[PDB]
Amino acid sequence: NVSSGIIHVSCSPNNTIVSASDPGGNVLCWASSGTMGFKGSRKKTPYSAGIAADKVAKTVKEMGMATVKLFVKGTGRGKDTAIRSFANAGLSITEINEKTPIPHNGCKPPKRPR
RNA sequence: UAUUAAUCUAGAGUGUGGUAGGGAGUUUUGGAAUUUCAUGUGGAGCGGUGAAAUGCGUAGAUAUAUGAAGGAACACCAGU
Ligand SMILES: [Mg+2]
Ligand SMILES: [Mg+2]
Repeated sequence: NVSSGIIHVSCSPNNTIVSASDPGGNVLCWASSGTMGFKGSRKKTPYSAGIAADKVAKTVKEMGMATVKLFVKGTGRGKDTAIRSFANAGLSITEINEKTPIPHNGCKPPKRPR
């Protein structure tokens, strides 16, 4: 019922999440590899990110929006498969801003696995 | 060479004149980010791994938007 809005696409190294939201807060719908039915290790594969983007794009397109600002997030591997999925869905991508949290040397990160 | 009586400025210092620094201590100040809490939207997983399982989640989590509190460390500049 709204023309413009925001779709946050977080890409963790282990999973991915695509949240379609109002231009300010108030998410309208959300989807993830887990809710699709994919389980375990497969949830971290670029193909799954594209699949998740496709379902949320179809759902949100029937709701009737055109202009999308795409706030890319995370540091996974399928960060662009979802991007191409939305473009092939045909929504009007207006911005490609990236907002992955970067620290300015605050908080000590965890130990190195070996 | 050592001792003593003295002279000199080139060794080393002092002053004047230029001058580069994340040199140190004390007292204040700032923004991201994490965590917790508060308020909305939302509706089934999130999390983790070589693969999983403990764990967290319909008491509404992850996510998204705003605010508050608090502690720690000071991205880029930053380097033949
Ligand atoms: Mg680790
Ligand atoms: Mg805040």
